[PDB]
Amino acid sequence: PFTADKGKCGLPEIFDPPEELERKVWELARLVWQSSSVVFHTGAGISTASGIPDFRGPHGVWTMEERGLAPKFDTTFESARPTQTHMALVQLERVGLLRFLVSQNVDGLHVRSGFPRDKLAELHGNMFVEECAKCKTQYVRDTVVGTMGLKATGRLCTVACRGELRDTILDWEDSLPDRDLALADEASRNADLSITLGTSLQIRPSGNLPLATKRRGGRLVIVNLQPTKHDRHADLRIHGYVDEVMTRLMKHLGLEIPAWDGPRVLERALPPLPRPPTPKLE
Ligand SMILES: Nc1ncnc2c1ncn2[C@@H]1O[C@H](COP(=O)(O)OP(=O)(O)OC[C@H]2O[C@H](O)[C@H](O)[C@@H]2O)[C@@H](O)[C@H]1O
Ligand SMILES: c1cncc([C@H]2Nc3ccccc3-n3cccc32)c1
Ligand SMILES: [Zn+2]
Repeated sequence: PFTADKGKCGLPEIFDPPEELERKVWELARLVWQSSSVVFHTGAGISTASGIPDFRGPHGVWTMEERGLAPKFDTTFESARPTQTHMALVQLERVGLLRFLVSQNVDGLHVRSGFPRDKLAELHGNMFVEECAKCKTQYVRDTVVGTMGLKATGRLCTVACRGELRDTILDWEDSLPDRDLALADEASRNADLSITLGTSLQIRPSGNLPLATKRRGGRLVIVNLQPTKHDRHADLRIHGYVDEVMTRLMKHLGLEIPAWDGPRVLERALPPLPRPPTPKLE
């Protein structure tokens, strides 16, 4: 708990130079066009551009602790806005280019961006979400739930119940939520393309799910500034800022990144929207 293994922290960042970065984001578009079933896997790195530090980056939570220094937030969790990345993911799901989204983040931003909860696995929990110990019903709150480690928050269930409401933030010894992990695993096994964004892939089983795609000949793409644990298994590794990678990708796909309306919760995915026709890939 005080000696939980925090993995490798503070590894040097890598930056693909611009022409190589272009070429790789073109190839990623190519793969997205060719695939039947795309699964995205996100970590802390997709929220750094909103002011939330990561864990293992050069100024990440664990990295700074290791050095005796403090992480820095440039926002609260409540005032944080979804990044260009987050909103790109919303659009890709709406046009049917994303089958499923697996996230390690507890920051609540995928939910608050309006991404549909039924195509999202929140493997490590959500700091805005509490859960009734009796009936399992979830409340998505507008402010962060004050506790971590699956503790009673002090509120009760109002289902047509009075069960104890508890946080959904897993501690080190807590096993992952069964529903989310089973769905994430199914999705990753059935995918022909897994794309990891802003994760170092060091936590298991979370960080191992993208490798399940390699199973039936799927492709694996890794987008990350640092090395990751599974770099050697990637078909493509793109070393650059995830917002620059995603904006370029959307531009190749002919998709706009949509406007955020402010915090919103979407339980169930809407009907799919029209999308550009596909290029000929010779
Ligand atoms: N703008 C960016 N663009 C690209 N990559 C980025 C950017 N910002 C950061 N990175 C990369 O983003 C990566 C983030 O890696 P880590 O910080 O391990 O986060 P995790 O989500 O995999 O942590 C897993 C769990 O572990 C914790 O204990 C919690 O439980 C987490 O849920 C780095 O490798 C950065 O170089
Ligand atoms: C996601 C990214 N950076 C930091 C966090 C941590 N923020 C935080 C800040 C203060 C108290 C407790 C927490 N916390 C609990 C789980 C993860 C966090 C989450
Ligand atoms: Zn209940």
